[PDB]
Amino acid sequence: KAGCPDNGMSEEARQKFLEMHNSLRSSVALGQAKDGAGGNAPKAAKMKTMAYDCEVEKTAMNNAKQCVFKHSQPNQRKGLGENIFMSSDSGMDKAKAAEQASKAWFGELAEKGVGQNLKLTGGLFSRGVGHYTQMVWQETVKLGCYVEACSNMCYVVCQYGPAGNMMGKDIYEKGEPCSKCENCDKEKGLCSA
Ligand SMILES: [Zn+2]
Repeated sequence: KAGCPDNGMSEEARQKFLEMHNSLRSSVALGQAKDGAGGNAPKAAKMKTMAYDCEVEKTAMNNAKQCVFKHSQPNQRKGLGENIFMSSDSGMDKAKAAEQASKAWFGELAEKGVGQNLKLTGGLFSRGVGHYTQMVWQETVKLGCYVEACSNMCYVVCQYGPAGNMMGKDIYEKGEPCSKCENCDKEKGLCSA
């Protein structure tokens, strides 16, 4: 969560990023997340808790500080996934940007729909739900993000340790919350190491 350098990113913003991610992963794991394809997203049997990672934030920073809205190429973030977001409000509070970015990515579920088949098929990936799927990717347990105030945008980049969005793999295992992990509160649905 912390022990990160004084590099332009604030503790408040890191906190918000992590809290939003774990909170939203919990909502999904508990069967409480509204799915645009109908009903709610399926309950998750072993949705893993995320931790904040300063090293992942550094590579997210490398993208953000370029002030060009685009995905970085894989080898500029070796082994990591990535979500990107922008707002025209360039001087936005960094925690506010974290909240807005996290909501925009997660919103893909409610807006575009995913459905009850969580295998990441070519069909599913091409529908543009890939920011959401990375946020709730079961095996992704490291989060690191950077918010950069650019000339004409606030630019937010999050990166994700173990990369998610592996084609042909399930986003997460379906089952009752905590049913396939030990360190997990049935009312939260998040598995700790
Ligand atoms: Zn994207």
